[PDB]
Amino acid sequence: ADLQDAEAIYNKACTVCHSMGVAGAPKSHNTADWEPRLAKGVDNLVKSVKTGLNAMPPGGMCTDCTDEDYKAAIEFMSKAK
Ligand code: HEC
Repeated sequence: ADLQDAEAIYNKACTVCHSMGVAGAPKSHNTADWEPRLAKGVDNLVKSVKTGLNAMPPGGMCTDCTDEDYKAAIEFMSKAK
């Protein structure tokens, strides 16, 4: 839609599952949900999201979304998933 704000990207996109924790989704704010992700790194997730997990659409429900906004959307929450 528009990647003018990393907040607006997660709050428009990662806002159906991760907001409340639906479809078994990992919480928008956690430490133990993010710990096992921050063990390997960060980008390891930006690839998974752009790829689409099982319950996730291929491309994190995005289209023209650049790593700057994508990573910023992940890092808004913490710095991993
Ligand atoms: C449902 C409609 C989802 C939307 C929209 C997004 N995500 Fe998601 N995510 C969802 C589920 C059910 C899960 C599975 C949890 C698991 O067991 O792996 C996830 C997982 C992720 C992960 C991986 C977490 C892990 O521990 O491996 C990441 C990195 C992640 N999701 C990021 C992410 C972002 C940034 C999204 C918006 C661009 C997004 N997800 C949308 C369900 C859904």
